[PDB]
Amino acid sequence: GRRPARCYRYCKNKPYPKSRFCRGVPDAKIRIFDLGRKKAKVDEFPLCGHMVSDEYEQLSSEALEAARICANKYMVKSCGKDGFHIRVRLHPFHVIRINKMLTGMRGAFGKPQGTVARVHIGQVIMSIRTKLQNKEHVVEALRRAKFKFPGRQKIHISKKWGFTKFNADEFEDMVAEKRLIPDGCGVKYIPNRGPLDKWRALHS
Amino acid sequence: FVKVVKNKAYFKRYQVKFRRRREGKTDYYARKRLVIQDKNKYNTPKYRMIVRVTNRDIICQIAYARIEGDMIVCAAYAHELPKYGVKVGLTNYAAAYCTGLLLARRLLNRFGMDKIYEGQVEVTGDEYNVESIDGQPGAFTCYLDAGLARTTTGNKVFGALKGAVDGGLSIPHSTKRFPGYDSESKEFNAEVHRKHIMGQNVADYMRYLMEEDEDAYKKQFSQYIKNNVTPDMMEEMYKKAHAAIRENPVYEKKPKREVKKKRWNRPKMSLAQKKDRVAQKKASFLRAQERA
Amino acid sequence: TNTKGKRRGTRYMFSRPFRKHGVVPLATYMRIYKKGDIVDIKGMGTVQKGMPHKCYHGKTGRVYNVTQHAVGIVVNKQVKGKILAKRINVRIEHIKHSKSRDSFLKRVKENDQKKKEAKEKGTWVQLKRQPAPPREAHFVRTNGKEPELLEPIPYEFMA
Amino acid sequence: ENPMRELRIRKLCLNICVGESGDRLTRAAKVLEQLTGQTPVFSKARYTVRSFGIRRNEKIAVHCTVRGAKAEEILEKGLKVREYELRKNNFSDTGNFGFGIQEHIDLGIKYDPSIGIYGLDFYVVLGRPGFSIADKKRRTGCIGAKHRISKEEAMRWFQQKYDGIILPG
RNA sequence: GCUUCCGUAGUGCAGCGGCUAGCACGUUAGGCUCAUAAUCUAAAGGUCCUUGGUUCGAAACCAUCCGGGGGCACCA
RNA sequence: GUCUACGGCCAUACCACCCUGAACGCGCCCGAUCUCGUCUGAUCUCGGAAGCUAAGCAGGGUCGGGCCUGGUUAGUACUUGGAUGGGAGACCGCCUGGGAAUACCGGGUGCUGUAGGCUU
RNA sequence: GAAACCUCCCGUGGAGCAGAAGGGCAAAAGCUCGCUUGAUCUUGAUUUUCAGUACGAAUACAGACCGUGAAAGCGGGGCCU
RNA sequence: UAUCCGGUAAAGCGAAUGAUUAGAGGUCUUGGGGCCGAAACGAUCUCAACCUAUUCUCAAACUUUAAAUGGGUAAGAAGCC
Ligand SMILES: [Mg+2]
Ligand SMILES: [Mg+2]
Ligand SMILES: [Mg+2]
Ligand SMILES: [Mg+2]
Ligand SMILES: [Mg+2]
Ligand SMILES: [Mg+2]
Ligand SMILES: [Mg+2]
Ligand SMILES: [Mg+2]
Ligand SMILES: [Mg+2]
Ligand SMILES: [Mg+2]
Ligand SMILES: [Mg+2]
Repeated sequence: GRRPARCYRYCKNKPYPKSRFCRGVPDAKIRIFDLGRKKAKVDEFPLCGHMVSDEYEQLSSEALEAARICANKYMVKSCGKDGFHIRVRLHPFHVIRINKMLTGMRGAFGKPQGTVARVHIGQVIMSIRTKLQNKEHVVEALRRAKFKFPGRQKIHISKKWGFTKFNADEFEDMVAEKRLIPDGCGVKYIPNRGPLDKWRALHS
Repeated sequence: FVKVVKNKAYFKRYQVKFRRRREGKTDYYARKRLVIQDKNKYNTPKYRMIVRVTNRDIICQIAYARIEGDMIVCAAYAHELPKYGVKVGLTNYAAAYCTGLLLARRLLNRFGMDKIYEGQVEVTGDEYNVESIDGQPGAFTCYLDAGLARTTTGNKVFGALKGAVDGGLSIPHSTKRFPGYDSESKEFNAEVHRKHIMGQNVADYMRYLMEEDEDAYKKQFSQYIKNNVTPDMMEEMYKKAHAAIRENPVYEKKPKREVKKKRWNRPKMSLAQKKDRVAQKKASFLRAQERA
Repeated sequence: TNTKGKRRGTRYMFSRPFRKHGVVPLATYMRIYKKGDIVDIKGMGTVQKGMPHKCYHGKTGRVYNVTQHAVGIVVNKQVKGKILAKRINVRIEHIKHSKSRDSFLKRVKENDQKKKEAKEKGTWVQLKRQPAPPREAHFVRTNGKEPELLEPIPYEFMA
Repeated sequence: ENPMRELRIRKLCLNICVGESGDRLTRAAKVLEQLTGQTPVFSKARYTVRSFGIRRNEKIAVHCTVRGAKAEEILEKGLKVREYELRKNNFSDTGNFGFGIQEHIDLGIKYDPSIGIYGLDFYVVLGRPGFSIADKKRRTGCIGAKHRISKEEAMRWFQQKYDGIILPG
């Protein structure tokens, strides 16, 4: 169908997204980026298992779709249909080009072929939040999802609380001090800079 | 509800205008063409003659711009006229003429040009321009500043302009926007202008209300019945006022002394006071909610 | 090849900075300029007549001609093999004063004052500049306590 | 005990939108001239709409803004037609109201077989002593925050002045 | 490969952004005739290929994908 | 201390709401005969003074938004020059010098010139 | 009625400036009015591609004659490329 | 040593322009498949376009910021008084 990912692996050109100038881009293979029991609160899924890349490369949207399907299938077979939440934190925007022959190189600029995602060294690819009794299944799901990407990846159970930017040892302390409000998939931080009517609407 | 236009992004992208623009006082597009001097002059003042009409005052100043802000070189206010004879009627066309005349004569005897360039002593009403006299110090030139007032035919800014011209300031102007100008035949009658300068427009309406009804006359001209101002006294009163301005236009200040130096303004609240206020409000809210 | 336009690639050069659009302030109009003043050039996007070329943006020359509402200036342009003292007519708003001469003039005034001083006294005072010297060896004291032992931190993976 | 916060009718805006052009437009102009005593001003279009039969800059409507006691008397005629009654939704958030009638002959205008049938539309703009700052020349400014006319104040002013029988809904 | 054309009842199709998707060949009445052939008109007739987007509103306008089909590809 | 007229720098000045204004002011305000222009003295212009701080305006306040200036982020990202350094590459590490920007957390919320008043 | 016309409020420009794009602009450089022909004549100097040669375009000026405005000033073509 | 120029790397989009993920709270406001109802903004949610604070990923022809390396100037007698 399309040219193999050996040729579209490395960050060779400038980031070339779809815009007013680049039109006629074929739509990406990955459509849904997060699933599981995504209609859930932060108080019940404190796992935060991440796939972190170790190479500065490009990952294709079809590989993202295949790894999403593999992780979804293993997590459904392991913990249940609604006992996890998987995000793919790489939205592909780099439009890759194709130069197909029947001239040759005479006036050789590429037509848009597909989408691909620039991935840095140390950037999170996929993230799974679930309970604390689910660590080995999350590690094995991310291990099965590493096999759909080129390069080298790592699996890290982070110190954060689910999909929040706050550390898990101090998360419950901040919730008990009501500096954090559980708000859907994420958390809401309360600084000491708002008006006093917000403080009076809280704490009562 | 509405889609809130004034968001945090709106205040971050929002650029304020100038301070006098936000107050609504300075036309910077007009002043950029008024006040700047050509660069081949290199140091000279460009004198402007600012006329500002107030509801109870007329301010006529002469200034020149500097980089630290402009400096007033001469000033004249319409409330200096009770020192000269005009007790009442401080904001009309004749008061603008007297304010401009006093501004011109004050600038002339503060520069030393009292005797040379006498101006138009006998008021006629025609066109008048101050011509430079050879062998003498030259005539003062300055350019009019009306500001944010719509300059139509018959403005008190132009009355003060005519007063400065009759005082002897070499200002370039025209008789197109003096009162008495005919709009459909385009000539200058130069007698209606004399009537407006001497104040016959007010006195004829005083006579009109006096023959119409006493109550509306008193309501319109309450301080003209006060101080015994009759319509037949008006022209001779402005003649004596012009003579007083021509004989003594110098200004004297007052010895500002014996001030108790108290503070009518409220002082600014400090950081510890604001922190203690919000701490006391938090503690009072907690004490109020620990009741039921 | 590219194009040979006068404002080719002046999207950020001949533009106004952030939240500084609008009316040009009037002291900028009423700076004064004499012959021989050291003057730097910064283009302004609002005023468009009398605008210098983009190869003079940031260059500094001396004033040779002062017209009514513009200033002629002798700038230095390196045309590939030689520096040419060439004369350009730039309007006032694209022009500031260069303060590279002001510190020199204050140093000349200070040297003239310190030369008139101590001339009848007989003492010789160094008037030249001098670069950063060695740091004039001293004692580093401590009030009984020891220096804090630094430790290389153990590695832990952030992401 | 407020000395000069007395709410007054600042103006009354009349319009007739005949829709197309020409003879109906000048006939409604004659209707407004016989109603007021002053020559009204026509209003052209903003852009061409094919479904409404209008083109760009084509004169569509006619309007007239009346100040003072004549506006008071014309609004007395209008409430004399409309039975002193209004609704909750007829009042705006800034304290100005309006209503439209379908026959101009209810205002005391005699019928004419030539000068035909025209409905018209009133809009009362209420004011205070001190709203000249928002439209004067030099020192413009927003007229306070507690100085603006509210919907509650418009309701109680209408019920105090014209004996309002305002019905909800 | 490149320039394209069309995806609309079982079928050939049509459709000026605002219609009840005209209508014909089939299937099923029914009127008429002495009964039949043609009819002059009705009913149960639509995965507008699919997805996404602007507009108040989409078959009609734009972008990708999916099926049937036309033409160009020269010298050693 | 404070105001008016003209300002320089052009948010430390703006925006939302609340409170306070003695005096001089500044305006709100009363009318359309004259000058003037409008569908309408609403705007502009003119002639005034019965009321007024209601509004503008001035000052203060908001665990205010914004803005200005610092710490954290962080010697982090990046980057001049160097190596017969690593690695299949991608990239990474070191020597040598410089060195940010978010989020996060503190302080502040206009100075000043000219001329003339008021608190005699 | 979602779009016809009238009014109030918010409205840093998110519209418009003939076109392609960029920059610029809020009592304008936009819209509507009133008057006009600086889109006139004549010497030089300078910038832009540049060899520092042209042409085209532009920049301040100089001498006249003018237009506009109450004047400051602005204008010797198009808001600049 | 002082004095200006940038808009590149980086970073940001809880800041503008363009793309783009998912929850939470609000009849802004209608409409379609819908369920209880002849209907109802009467209870349940849905998406197209709505709002409010959040959250994920970006931009050679985006940017509030913003380096390192650079580019001009002055370091005197051709200057001061
Ligand atoms: Mg390449
Ligand atoms: Mg003006
Ligand atoms: Mg009035
Ligand atoms: Mg007030
Ligand atoms: Mg008050
Ligand atoms: Mg704040
Ligand atoms: Mg103008
Ligand atoms: Mg000339
Ligand atoms: Mg033009
Ligand atoms: Mg660039
Ligand atoms: Mg980058």
